Amino acid sequence: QVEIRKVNQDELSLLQKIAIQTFRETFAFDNTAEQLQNFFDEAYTLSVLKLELDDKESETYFILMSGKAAGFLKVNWGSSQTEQVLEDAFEIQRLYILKAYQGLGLGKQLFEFALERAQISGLSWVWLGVWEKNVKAQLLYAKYGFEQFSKHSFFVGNKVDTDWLLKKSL
Amino acid sequence: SQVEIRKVNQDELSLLQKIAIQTFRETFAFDNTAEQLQNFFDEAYTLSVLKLELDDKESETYFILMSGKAAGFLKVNWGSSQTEQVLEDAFEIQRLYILKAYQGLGLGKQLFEFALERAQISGLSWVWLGVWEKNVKAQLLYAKYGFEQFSKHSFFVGNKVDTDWLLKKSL
Repeated sequence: QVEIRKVNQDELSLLQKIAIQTFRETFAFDNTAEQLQNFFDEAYTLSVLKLELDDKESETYFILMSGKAAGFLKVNWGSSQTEQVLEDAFEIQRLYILKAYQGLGLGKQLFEFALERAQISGLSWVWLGVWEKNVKAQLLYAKYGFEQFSKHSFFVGNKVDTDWLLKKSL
Repeated sequence: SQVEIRKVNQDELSLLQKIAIQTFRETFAFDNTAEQLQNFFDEAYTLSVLKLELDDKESETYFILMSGKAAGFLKVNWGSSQTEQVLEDAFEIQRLYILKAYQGLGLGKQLFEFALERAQISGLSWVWLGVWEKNVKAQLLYAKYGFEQFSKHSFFVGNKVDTDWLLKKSL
């Protein structure tokens, strides 16, 4: 019953909807509505998502359950990567599954699809960022063969944090 | 007075690294672990990164000195050296730290006012800086010099979403 394919040009509003809903589900319990809205207002307007859909060096996919969008995947290469950290590299930037569809294995299936796209790309590396404190995710990524190669620290108010960058040889 | 403000000398690179590290430690050490701070030092405050900064034609770094001793520092940017391209013909105040042993003497205000005058002399149209949405005290202070919000940037760390406001002042 499951399909994975690129977002259609005529599904821009649908994409905005699921992107907003998943962000709300992931972040709403620990942040205020206004804080979340600040992010929507910047990252998930129809015009920004439109540029992303038209970007030649990026792809956005839906994973679907019986024809209904259950989650989405954004991948980047070339100048569209969020950061230039490796040569001949492919970035997995976004992966969200709607709560109503979690626990069904769809996340794993979409992540595995992302790795196969990377393989088919003929590039040398696939990479992603993970929070220094998210050990569970780290462990999971390590099982697919990802390894740390760099990091980026920054601060918010009084709190300093770090992201690790992990790569997998293609 | 006993106070001087001037560019960091080429032969003061190590001095700069020292004060940059010490001020960061003073500002952040009570709420973060030593390892977290070291991650930042290891990336931002190595001699080689600071060297590129000192050699950068579109940026300046200044010491404020008290009786010949470095008490704090100031980094300003323009052109492509700005941390973000958000305005045209703009000048950025990126870093300003005063050593704790020298706080409360008015040196911060004096260095910020020096930064605004450099901006004026630059002939550019705007001076801007970023401030944390939650730092109301700083907001209020900035507003007194004539800064106004014009944009913002949200991001997330783990489970927490945050926002920075960008403020500009007409030159």
